[PDB]
Amino acid sequence: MNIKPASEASLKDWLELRNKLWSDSEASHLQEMHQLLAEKYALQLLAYSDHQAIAMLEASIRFEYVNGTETSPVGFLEGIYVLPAHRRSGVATMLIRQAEVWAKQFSCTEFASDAALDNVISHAMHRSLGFQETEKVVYFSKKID
Amino acid sequence: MNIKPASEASLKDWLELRNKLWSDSEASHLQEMHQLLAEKYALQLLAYSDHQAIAMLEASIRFEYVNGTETSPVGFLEGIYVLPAHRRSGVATMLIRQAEVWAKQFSCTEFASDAALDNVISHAMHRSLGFQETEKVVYFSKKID
Ligand SMILES: [Cl-]
Ligand SMILES: [Cl-]
Ligand SMILES: [Cl-]
Ligand SMILES: [Mg+2]
Ligand SMILES: [Mg+2]
Repeated sequence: MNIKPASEASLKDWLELRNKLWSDSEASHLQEMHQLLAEKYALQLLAYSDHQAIAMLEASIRFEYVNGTETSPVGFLEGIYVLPAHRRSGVATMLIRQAEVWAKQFSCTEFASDAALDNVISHAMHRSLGFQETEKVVYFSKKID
Repeated sequence: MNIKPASEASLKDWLELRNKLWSDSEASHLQEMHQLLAEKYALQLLAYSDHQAIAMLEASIRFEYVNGTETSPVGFLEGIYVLPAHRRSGVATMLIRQAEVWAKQFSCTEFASDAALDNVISHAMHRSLGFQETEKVVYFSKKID
């Protein structure tokens, strides 16, 4: 078991794991992925076993208010995905604590995350990772003019 | 009739409208107030009629990702409150309007807002201001160490 930060050579591995986490086009993924590698407050970790990417974790540092938090800035889990076969092997636990370490570096005392209201699978994963539910919100949007 | 930005001369009027939107002590309100005034990315509008303050609006500019939005940065409604007697004036609409113009200076094309899942009368208020629901989200938090 090995954990590496994502890079340009890690791009293909990252993508196909990212492909399963979020629903988007390949073009949008790779565009989002490229700009994350050049971000100061963005964490991309890849987990390896037998030289094969089996899981991934993306996180960031949030300076703007996160719903449910009491400090700022805070660590934020953008998403974490583990291959359906290498699940139940405690790799998500491994990735998440190294994310906490990374965020601890920036003197963060609090790690936050969000899930859709109906994604019970992710809700369970969060509870297994040490998170407690804070609040539930409804988001709105509107075009200017 | 007259909409004016909050000022240090209008703290008390701003205060009496803000506490009934966020329950908190006067000392702590005033402290966040004094910082918002000095914050370039924050907006504080007071609505006047009959020489009294009947409504208030607070908004900000978000560069970090906001649930449901498609662009960045975005304008973000922090809170809007109108005196019960004046909730048929269109004052809220005008306030939103003046907030969107403000967000235009930062090249925002989207205006986002959030609300408690249980606050159903706030959802109606958003909908009557042109806001459309985007995502329902549950948040999590976890202390580092
Ligand atoms: Cl996730
Ligand atoms: Cl989700
Ligand atoms: Cl009233
Ligand atoms: Mg999330
Ligand atoms: Mg809100």
